[PDB]
Amino acid sequence: ALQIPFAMQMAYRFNGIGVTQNVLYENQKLIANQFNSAIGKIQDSLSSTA
Amino acid sequence: REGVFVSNGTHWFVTQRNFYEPQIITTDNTFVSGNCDVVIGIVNNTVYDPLQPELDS
Ligand SMILES: *[C@@H]1O[C@H](CO)[C@@H](O[C@@H]2O[C@H](CO)[C@@H](O)[C@H](O)[C@H]2NC(C)=O)[C@H](O)[C@H]1NC(C)=O
Ligand SMILES: *[C@@H]1O[C@H](CO)[C@@H](O[C@@H]2O[C@H](CO)[C@@H](O)[C@H](O)[C@H]2NC(C)=O)[C@H](O)[C@H]1NC(C)=O
Ligand SMILES: *[C@@H]1O[C@H](CO)[C@@H](O)[C@H](O)[C@H]1NC(C)=O
Repeated sequence: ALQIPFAMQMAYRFNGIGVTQNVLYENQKLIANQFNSAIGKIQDSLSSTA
Repeated sequence: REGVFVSNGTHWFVTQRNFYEPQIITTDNTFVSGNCDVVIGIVNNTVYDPLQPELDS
């Protein structure tokens, strides 16, 4: 296992889907907020729909 | 463009992800995008341009 800052990891991941990695860095806060909201929505969905 | 920026403590190089191979940072390894007021963790350095010396001489 090799350490690597999570931001650069997501930069690699975005590169992996044909999106210039500058997109992530220029939009890091938006991505973080969307991901947190998605996690919250998952928490809500599991707690209600058996 | 390909690889990541690393530093041996004093100087900055750009090297491929899977195998260390430091190279001098130039316009052949980096592409410009945006400005310095948005990126998080962006550092300061100088990027040597291959073209400058040819025209200077
Ligand atoms: C980081 O690497 C650079 C590049 O080799 C080192 O600077 C060079 O050091 C050698 C001596 O080992 C000199 O002969 C070169 O002239 C230096 N390069 C330049 C551009 O001046 C630097 O010392 C390294 N830093 C550490 C902390 O290892
Ligand atoms: C990187 O360099 C820039 C300048 O190229 C630095 O920007 C300075 O920021 C301070 C703090 O607001 C200002 O007072 C200076 O006027 C800025 N410089 C210029 C030329 O406008 C920046 O601080 C540097 N950052 C690092 C980490 O080295
Ligand atoms: C990295 O973490 C240090 C604390 O260890 C903090 O001072 C610094 O601002 C952080 N920089 C970035 C780009 O996350």
